Amino acid sequence: KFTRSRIPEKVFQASPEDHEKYGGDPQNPHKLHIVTRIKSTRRRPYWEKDIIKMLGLEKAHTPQVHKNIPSVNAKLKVVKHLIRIKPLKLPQGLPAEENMSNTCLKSTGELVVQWHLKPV
Amino acid sequence: KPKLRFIERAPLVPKVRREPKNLSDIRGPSTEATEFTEGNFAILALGGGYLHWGHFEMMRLTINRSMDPKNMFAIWRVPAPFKPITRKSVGHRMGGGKGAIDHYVTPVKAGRLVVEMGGRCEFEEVQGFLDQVAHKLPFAAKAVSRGTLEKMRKDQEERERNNQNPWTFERIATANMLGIRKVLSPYDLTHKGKYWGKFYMPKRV
Amino acid sequence: SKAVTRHRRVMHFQRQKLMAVTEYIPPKPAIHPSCLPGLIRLLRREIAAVFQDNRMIAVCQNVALSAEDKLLMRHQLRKHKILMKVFPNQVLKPFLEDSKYQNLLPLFVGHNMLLVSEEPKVKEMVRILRTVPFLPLLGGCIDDTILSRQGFINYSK
RNA sequence: ACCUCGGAGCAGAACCCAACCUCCGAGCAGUACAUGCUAAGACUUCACCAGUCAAAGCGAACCUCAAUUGAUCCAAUAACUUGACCAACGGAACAAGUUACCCUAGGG
RNA sequence: GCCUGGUGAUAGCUGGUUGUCCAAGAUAGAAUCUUAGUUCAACUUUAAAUUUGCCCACAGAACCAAAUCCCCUUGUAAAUUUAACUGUUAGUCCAAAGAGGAACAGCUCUUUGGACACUAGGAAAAAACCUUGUAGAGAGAGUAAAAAAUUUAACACCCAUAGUAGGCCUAAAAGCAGCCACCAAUUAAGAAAGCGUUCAAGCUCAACACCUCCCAAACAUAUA
Ligand SMILES: [Mg+2]
Ligand SMILES: [Mg+2]
Ligand SMILES: [Mg+2]
Ligand SMILES: [Mg+2]
Ligand SMILES: [Mg+2]
Ligand SMILES: [Mg+2]
Ligand SMILES: [Mg+2]
Ligand SMILES: [Mg+2]
Ligand SMILES: [Mg+2]
Repeated sequence: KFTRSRIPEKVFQASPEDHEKYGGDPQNPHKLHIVTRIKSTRRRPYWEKDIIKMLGLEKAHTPQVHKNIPSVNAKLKVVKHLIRIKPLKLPQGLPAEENMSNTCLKSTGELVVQWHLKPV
Repeated sequence: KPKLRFIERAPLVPKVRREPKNLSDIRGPSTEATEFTEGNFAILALGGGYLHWGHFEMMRLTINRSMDPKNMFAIWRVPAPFKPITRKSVGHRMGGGKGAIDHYVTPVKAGRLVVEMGGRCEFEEVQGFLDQVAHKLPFAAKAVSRGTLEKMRKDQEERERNNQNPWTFERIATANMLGIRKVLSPYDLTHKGKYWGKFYMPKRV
Repeated sequence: SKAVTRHRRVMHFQRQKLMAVTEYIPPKPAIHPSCLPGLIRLLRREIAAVFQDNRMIAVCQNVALSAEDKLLMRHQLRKHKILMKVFPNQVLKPFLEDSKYQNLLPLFVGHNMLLVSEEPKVKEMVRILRTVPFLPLLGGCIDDTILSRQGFINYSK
């Protein structure tokens, strides 16, 4: 019977090779995820359809911010085949109320808090 | 008694209750009787299937024909036909219960040894009639020594350690990578993609 | 169709794509590896003992006979204390350089049989070989001096 | 051949799960006569109907078994109660064979 | 018989049901002279009241596999109750676990999940496979799925005497009809692994000396 799939924990334990591959540090990890739906919930079980609705990923190719806490990570582990996750990196600070309007999340994964449209 | 003893068609005590054909007694790697036990040569099953009585007579007959009893002894590993396979009467309509017991059968899974050989004999002597026997079997089989068995198991370890392919079936199935347990069995997490139905893929890592 | 069938069941298409993506890939080296780089001492002691034994030696191409004919040659040379020896030249080419035979290194190849001796009946052996219009006398060497067949006529006479 | 009820497998681990699927059974017997009366809270055969469990209380002492069964109306009875192999077992109060003469409405 | 009337007989059956536009909306079952039907439920719809629902973590659930129940956090926004009613149900196929059958069927029966009875793109055409969903206009752009890959089988050139026509059994069966030993000579050829003869004699092998009419057209070379 087709059932809901548990995934073992060894799957979610990084190796130093992977820290060389992607850009991560096991000490001081990232706070916020960017999650994007890149696959359809059609032809997927109803539980995955639900988790996609909870995480706020009904529209594809639209980024959503989440917390990197084990609850949200549990929901993300259920639908990890439909999404893409990158760390939200922040080169400058998080935006203050002065820089609240003039932001832009770039493709790299960074969120720039001063978004002019001039060349450097 | 260095010959194959007679294997009967059906045991003395019958089996009065009919059984469902639980075809998972063919599927997958065998657990019982995979290694040698006071043997040197065998007919390993590279796949699962059912042995009838007629198969047992093909093995007993065509082995005890070409065999030196003063040089070679042999042992059945697979027991007598015990699974009652039923057939309904010929050209009768469906329903009306389950058909009467027709004939008994043993299930043999892949990696099972069927007939052990032993004695003062080299492998190249016994390759011939065990290859003839191994071809008369219903499933794909092979005459295997001890050194050839450990040879091909060490080969399978070499395949599992040498491959430059980052994606194995084990990493994809158990992690549920591409949402792919929607297409797989729950047995494919333990068969690890080397078994499809009753067949066996030796070439597949 | 059941899960176990008699024929190989058609897979789902993503099952088949998984099976193709996760095929075995063998390692390829940068350079192909193939494009990179008792009886013997019985013959050494035996024939080396035959080296010190003989004062005179001769040899022929004794392959050109029958079995009973080689029995006749074996008996007619058994009439002498000469000995005939069929042995591989494979080991005899290091035998000669061991025995300091530099003029005998170009002698021993192909089918040959030794006629090691201390007493020459080799004229009478030639008398046996003159009745058969083949099987010539190949040159020998008495006491580190080489014998041509002309030297076999001279010394044998 | 069957039609109702129960146990086991199918249905491996909460519940549920079919088949003219695989195997067992039931349509009682025995003991007790407080097998009295009441009453919180629950379970429940996927509805309903039926079924089950029950503390406290009053009154007294100092039930086993799995299934072991049948609605309403009507009867019988002063009353309490009792009444179907109504087994086609949610049961019409009581009705057989056959038609190449069949007929009509439809379905394959 | 035929006519008139009862008579607009009755029909769980067939056929048919007429403007616009938007919205919400599909698969448990139980009984039934019942399986071409109804009733209740489940699901569905509107209105109303309220407060939690869904996802879930430790702990926890029995003796004789995949998972599930339970469930705070968290992520979300629904749920229950009240009022009022209609309608729908032999679903089909695919994946998985099974049962019956022939481990036949576009076959029959359950379970879990998808998809289809809702759109578009792909797979030759294409209900059910893959990609993809929420609606309009655009002579803009980035993508998703998405093109079948294979082609086989040469082989060692020689070199063979002798105890012996090994004993016994066998008319004789000699390496070769069977039992047993299977030693030995030269440098080395088995008391013999295949032809072969009643039996022989003859031939090879190991070992010695050299080593109804096919069905896109096509194309192996330019940087992914
Ligand atoms: Mg209930
Ligand atoms: Mg009835
Ligand atoms: Mg009934
Ligand atoms: Mg009418
Ligand atoms: Mg009607
Ligand atoms: Mg709508
Ligand atoms: Mg009735
Ligand atoms: Mg009807
Ligand atoms: Mg709770």
